This record gives sequence, C-alpha cells and structure tokens, in this order.
Amino acid sequence: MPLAKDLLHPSPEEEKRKHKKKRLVQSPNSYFMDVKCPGCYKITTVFSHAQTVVLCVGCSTVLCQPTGGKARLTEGCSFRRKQH
Amino acid sequence: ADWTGATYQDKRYTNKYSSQFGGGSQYAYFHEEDETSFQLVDTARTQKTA
Amino acid sequence: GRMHAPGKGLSQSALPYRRSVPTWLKLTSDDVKEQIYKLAKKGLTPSQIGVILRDSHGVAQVRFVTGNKILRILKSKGLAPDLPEDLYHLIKKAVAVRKHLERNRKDKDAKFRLILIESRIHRLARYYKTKRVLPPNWKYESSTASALVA
Amino acid sequence: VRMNVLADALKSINNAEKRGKRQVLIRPCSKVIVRFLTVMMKHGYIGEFEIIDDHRAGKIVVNLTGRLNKCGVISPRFDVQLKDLEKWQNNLLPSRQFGFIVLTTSAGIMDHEEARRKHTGGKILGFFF
Amino acid sequence: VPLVKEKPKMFAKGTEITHAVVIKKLNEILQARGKKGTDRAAQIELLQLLVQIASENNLGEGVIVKIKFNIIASLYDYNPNLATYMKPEMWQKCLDCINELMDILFANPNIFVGENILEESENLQNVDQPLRVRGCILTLVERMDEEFTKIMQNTDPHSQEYVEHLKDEAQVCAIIERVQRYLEEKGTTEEICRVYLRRILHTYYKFDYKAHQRQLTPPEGSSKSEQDQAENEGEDSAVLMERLCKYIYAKDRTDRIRTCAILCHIYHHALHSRWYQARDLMLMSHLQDNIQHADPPVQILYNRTMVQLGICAFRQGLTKDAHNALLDIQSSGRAKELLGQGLLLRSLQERNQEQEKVERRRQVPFHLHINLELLECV
Amino acid sequence: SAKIVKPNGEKPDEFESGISQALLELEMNSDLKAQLRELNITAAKEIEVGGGRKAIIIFVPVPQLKSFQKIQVRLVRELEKKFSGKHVVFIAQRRILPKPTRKSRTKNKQKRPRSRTLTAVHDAILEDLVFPSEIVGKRIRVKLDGSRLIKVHLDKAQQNNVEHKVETFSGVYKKLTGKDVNFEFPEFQL
Repeated sequence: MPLAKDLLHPSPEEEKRKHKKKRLVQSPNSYFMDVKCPGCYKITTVFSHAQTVVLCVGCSTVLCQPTGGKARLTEGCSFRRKQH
Repeated sequence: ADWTGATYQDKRYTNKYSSQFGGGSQYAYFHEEDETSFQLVDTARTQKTA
Repeated sequence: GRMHAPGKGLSQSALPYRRSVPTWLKLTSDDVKEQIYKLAKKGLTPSQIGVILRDSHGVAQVRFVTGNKILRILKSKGLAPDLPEDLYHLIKKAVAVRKHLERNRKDKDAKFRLILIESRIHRLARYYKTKRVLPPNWKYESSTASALVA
Repeated sequence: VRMNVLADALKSINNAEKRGKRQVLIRPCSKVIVRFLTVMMKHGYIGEFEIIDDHRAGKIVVNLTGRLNKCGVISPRFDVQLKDLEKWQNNLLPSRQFGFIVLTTSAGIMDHEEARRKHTGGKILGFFF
Repeated sequence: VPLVKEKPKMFAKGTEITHAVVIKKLNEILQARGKKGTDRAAQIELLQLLVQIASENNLGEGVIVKIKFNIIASLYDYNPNLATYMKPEMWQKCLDCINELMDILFANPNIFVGENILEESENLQNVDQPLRVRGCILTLVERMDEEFTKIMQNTDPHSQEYVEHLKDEAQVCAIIERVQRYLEEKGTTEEICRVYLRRILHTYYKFDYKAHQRQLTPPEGSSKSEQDQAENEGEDSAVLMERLCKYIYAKDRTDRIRTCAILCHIYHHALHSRWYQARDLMLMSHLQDNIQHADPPVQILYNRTMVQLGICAFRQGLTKDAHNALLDIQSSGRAKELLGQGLLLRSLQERNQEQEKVERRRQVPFHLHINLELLECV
Repeated sequence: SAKIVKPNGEKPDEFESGISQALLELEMNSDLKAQLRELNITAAKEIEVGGGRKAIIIFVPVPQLKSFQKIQVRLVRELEKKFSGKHVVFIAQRRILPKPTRKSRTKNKQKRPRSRTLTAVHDAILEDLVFPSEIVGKRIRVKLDGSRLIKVHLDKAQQNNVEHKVETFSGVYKKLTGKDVNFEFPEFQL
C-alpha cells in the first residue's frame, strides 16, 4: 500500500478484479445467455454455471455439462448476457 | 438474397426489383430471434499459418 | 469457521444490489407457481426446485417474481413435508454409517465421525422443537431414526 | 462471532491513524457507531464521513486527521450516577482540561460534559481524547 | 471366488416385475441422463435390456412405446456435441428403433402420442380409455433429419462413402411417409403442416424420372397384368407436392412453414420445366421485398430457388429472363456462399472462426448443390 | 367521475378537480383506451422548484400503482403536452404509522408491519421517482453541521429519460420527506 490510496471510487477492473464479497457492493461473477442453436430450434435461456444437464426438445437432448465452475456448452453458439 | 448488404449499395439498383403494387408481407418470414446473442465459443486454439 | 472441522473457507453466494425483474422475463407470478407444484410431485425438494428453475428457465430467483419463498408457497397448499429436508439428510447419512459399523467393527474412524453427525442432529432438533416446528416429546434414537428416514 | 461490533471498529481507526492514513473502511455499520462518530466529529477529531449502503448492513468510510491520538472502548457497559463520574474520568483521561468520555442516557448519546447539565446518568460506552 | 461376470443385474433375484417397478427404474435411468459422469453406451444397453424385460412380461404396450421413445432420445444424446454427426453403427440402430416404434404404433390405433399430453395424463394401464403416451414422433423425426443432414455435411463429396450414406436416404423418406400417414389420422394441424414440410424437403429437388418415363411411353398396345397397374398408381411427385403445399397455405399459423413450402413448390415447378407456374407463384408471393428479414437458411433456399428459376427460363429459351434472374447472384463474386455450397478461400482471411463454424453448419449437403460451373456457363 | 375520484384527500379543490376531469376524459376517449382502463387517483398536488418552475404530483390508491408502471411513459408524454409547462411524475401514498415502542399510544392492536414502518416508505418513494433508471447504488454523506446529503447512483442507460427531470425530481423528495438528495450517474456500469 502507498498508505494514502482512495477507496471511495475504484478503478473499473484494476480494483474490481478482487473477490466478489471483498468489493464495496457485492456483485455476482455470473451471467445468463440467450441461445438458439440448430439441434433445437428454440430461443432457450440458460445460466452460465449450469450445475445440471440442460435438455433439448429437438434431435439433440443435451446442451450443457456441469463442470467445476462455469459450464461447457457445445457446438451451438447462441450467446448474450444480456445486461447482467 | 444478400446477407452482407454489399450487392445493392449502388442507388441506381435500389428500385430495380420493387413491385408495382408494393411488396406484400403475406409470404414474408420475420425472424423474431436476435442473432446478436449467438457467439460461437471457439475453444480458441484454432490456428492458421502466418 | 466449520463446526466440526478446524477449517475455514469462503464460497458463499453473492446477490446483486438490484432486484427488478429484470425486465427480460415472463411467466407472471401465477405461472411460476404451477411450474413449481409439478416438481414437488416428482420428489424434487425445495433446494432442488430453485436450482432446476434457475439453470434452464428465465428466473433469476423465485423471490423477485413472487412475494414469497419457495417453501412457503408449498406450505400454503399443505403439501410441505412433516420435517425439513435439512434434518432428513443428516439422519439419512448416519444410518449407512451404522450399517458399515456393524459390518466392520475395526473402522474406528467411522465410529469417530458418527459422534459428530449424531451430536449435530440433536443441536438442530433443539432449534425446531423450541420454535414449535416439532412435537415437544420427539427424540432421536436408533429406532426412531430407522422409521423416520423410510 | 463478532460479539461487540463497536469494540472491533475503533481499533481499526486507531491502528490506521498511527501508520499515517486518511481513509479507512469499517464494517459492519451499526447505528451505534454513527452517533458515536457524530459527537466525535463536532469537537473536531475526524472529518466528514460517507456511509455506503448495502442491504447486508452497510459499510462506512471516514476521513480523518492526526488530531486523534486514540479512541478506546470500555466493555462491559457499567452504570454511572453522577458521583461515580469523577472516579471514572480521572482514570480514563490524560487531563481534566480535555478528553471526552462518551455515554448513552435516556436523553440520547452524548459526551459526559453535556450529561452533567441535564442531570442524566446512564451507561458508558467508550472514550477518546 | 467373486461371482463373474454377468452384466450387473438390474433387478435382484426375487423382485416381482410389476409395471410400477419398471416405470420407477425407467425414471431412475432417465434421472441419470445428461449427468457429467454417466456412461452413454451403458444407458442405451440398460434401456434395451429394459425393453427385453418389458416384452417378456407383456407389461402394457404404452410402457413399451415410452421406453422405445427413451431409447431413440438416448441414441441422439450418445453424441454430446450437437455439431457432430452420428456414427453409422448408432445411426442404423436409430432407424431400426424408429421402424419398430412405428410398427407397434400402426398395430395399435388406440394409442395417442404427443407433446400436448402432461406426464400426469399418462394412461398406460386403462383399456377402457385412450392410451396417452407422452412422446412426440415428429420431434424425433425432425431430429433424425438433422442428424442425417449432419452426416451428409461431414462425409467427403467425392468418396464412395457419400454414395453409401445416400442409400439410407430412401429409408429416411419411407419413415417420413409412415409418420405422415399416421399423423393424417391422429395428428393436430400444426404437427401435420410440419411433417408435410419434411416430406416436401426430401422431394422438391428430386427430378421425377417415373413421371418422365410415363410421358416417353404413350400406351400404344402391349397387354400385361393388372398387378403391374396397382404399383404404377404411385401418386406423382407433382400432385403430392401440390396437395401438401395447398394444405400448408390453407391451415398454417406460422409464416415460416408457408414461406419454406412456397419456395420448395417454385423449385419443384422450375426443376420440371414448368416456368409459367413457377414464375406466377414467385410473383404472387412478393418474397423479393420481404426475404431480406427472413432467416439465413430460408435466404439460402430462396437463392437456390432463384438460380433454379433462371435455369428453368434458360431451358425454355427465355435467355433475357434467365440472364436477369442470374445477374445479381453471379456478379456478386460470392455465389458459392449465397447458395450455401461452401466458403470462398479468399474470404477465410477476414472472418471470425465462430462465424465460420456457424456458416459451415448452414451449408446444404452435396446432393442438394447446383454446379457453379453449370450456373456460370448458363 | 371528476370530484369523488379523490377520496381521503378532500373532494373539493379547484386545481385537483381540473386535473381529474381531463385525466379520466383521456382514459374514456377512444384515442387510447387499449392500455387505459378507467383507473382513478386519490389526490394530487402541485409543487415548485428553485428552478422557477412548477411540477405536478399524482397519487394513486396503491394497489393500482402497479398498473400505472405498465404504461408510465406514453401516458406521461401525452399529459406532458396536455398539461404543458410543468413536469409530471407518479408517486404512491401510504398510511405511515407511529411506533408502539413509543411515539403514540398502543393498545396491542397489531404488531406494526415493517413495510408499514416509516423508513421503508421513504425508500420506496425514491424507487418510483426514478423508476426507469432502476437505481443501481445508494450512498450518503454526512456534514459537519449534522446534515445529510444522499447520493444516488443511477444506471448509465436510459440517461436522457431522466436527464431533463434530473433536478426537478429532487425538489419533489424535499417536500415529501424534509431531506436533501442529489442524483448522479456513476463512473462505470456493472
């Protein structure tokens, strides 16, 4: 520490690269996403850390896979946040 | 059908295929899904020669 | 930190300040309710219920599209279980330990760990039973453990 | 745990002032800490302070100067009856001339100098000088 | 010694095989589906062995239909990447399981099958009520066509293997016909319009050599067999196309299925030299103004239909109208991409790898290509 | 009606009656009636600013407040021109309670809910004034004179919806509470 540093107003990601409950306001580090690949032609919305298999109603019947954190998607783009 | 919008940029050709009755929408397909949200997750080590 | 291990750790969920909808969403309060009631039929318990909504459906959480929690919605029907799943999962574990202990009397490590999980039941029971969520005559024993988990 | 919130609070601003700082971060924000620091601000030992808001309990940030030497807590909270007062303030202050024992009374939270003019005893919280 | 090595017996020796125990075991296996750590080969084998046990005990055909649906759905889930094709050994077993499912379902007209039946409405046991089985043959056959399309996007166009996988197209066409007849008797109008689109999609590009052979032999005078006449009453691809398209135009609630049907209808008229019909349908549609806002696969179908209209005008000696229809497509220098037949190597340097991976999935199979050298020569 | 659409607020009053008449008239008119459904107010009020301009206030029964939030911009746009020269904002009215722990006498009547408490109402009022920004942060500063100034960090989208209302919203809150507020747009958005 330079022992005089500001703490009222932090840098956009040089003082918001910190742990999420050590920030001034607590934010998640997760997001939603609007998908719609071909294997299942429907506008699905899915959480980033899936935690469970997300099913498909088309020819496919799998979209995700829950790993140790985020979730590995598949061969279908479909991406957004949106906003959060 | 030009998905790139490049073929008809010349103002001389903009009206070349306009119908005399105004193009009706009864056979027009409207995509309701916002394709701006679909990102192909390239698990990004794909490479090409310099 | 930990209540029967020496450890300390952070992994807690952190909610946003906001709490609108937010805007993008559907299934009015009422839609969410019938979506839930179907799941509880299938043996999906309140913790599982919120997960299976959050992962694949448009909710952030079912506390900002309803004025109630997931459990209170089920309770108003009368379709809530007679003991909390929290208590159930403790008792569910300790029976298998006691089976393994009868099959192997030289697993002193298992015997040790049973003392912890056993005492952790009694502490939890003394929360509910003072709050009039359990009968004031109910106790935990081998016999009552067997019958109540089945 | 964090049995007493106010007691953990003052040690930060005490430690911080010694090293040479002028901004701090104190949590988790009790109303009791606010009215304490209000009285401590009037006399002039600290500057204006900003209360950040969270739903959890909030966080508070303070701007301070070298005028402060030390603020301590006294716990557990004893009673005073305006004849016990003189005995307390002798032990806890560097001088009669300045230093301020704080306390809470039914007439609100205030210094000892004010309480003597209202004829109100009460429960003692901390001190500073 | 430890008992070895009978495959782990699904039931203990002494559990009575009741319908409720089989459904409970099916739901245990189905709750294992898609989990990060389950074997998918074992999930298919465990469902096939549950069919054998269901057929040994005649536990109600509604259960047999429900487990056959879960087998076909687990065969699609065998590949965890929606963007890769199915392996031939698993593809054949999928076509077999779909035929056996259709055989059981044609034997039993009393069974109702659909998406619109909630799991709480599953009459699997009551003979005095219509059996109601939650499973949609349509979305499985729509998925079969998606897996077939991916095989024919990932085999090399010049290898003998392409001709081998194209033999299975006849079995796909037959399954879609079996499912059409079944949904004409029992289906909703929104399921019928979707099967009619799938039947149109495998017929609109095929030139009817039987209709042409029937035009090249006028019936002057040789007498053989009334049996050879009943197999000659094969309904013309043109009359079938006109019936299915008119039903879509009169019953469809979606502007998408209508838009695909009119483009396939125009393509089929244009392929058969029927220029006036193809022209008048194209002009009546006003798609020229509206297609810019339609999805890119429908734009690729429109561009292929516009090339086919230009080739149809050329076959009729209408060189001026042929030139006009082909001018914008060929003068673009991007004809291969506009027709969905590949990417141009000169544009590989300017695109994001994720967009390229989405454009590759939008390519039409090689047996749906129109030769670019034929297009440029015309 | 046009006079008895303001109960618990005193039915006669010239300005308040002249609002109600042409307000319900718009709702009855066929020009928009496919999102206007014959709601009523409960009072109204006109309050100035130090900007030298007036602004009108619309109270509602508050279960009906939710329906107003549906349209809220189109409606306010039309009434910005129809009542022109003044700013227009919706707000809600609550029946705030003294404490039983003692600011007025209790009789063990009921518990006193903590949504019917004082402080929760003054938070809820702020949520409506700048509803289209959907408040991102709140901060407060305390003065040496014991005053308090309440910073509000707003979203960095939907800026111009509130940017010409930015000062005039602050003067509303002053009259209702007795407190001073400032509105800000932050450095960064997450």
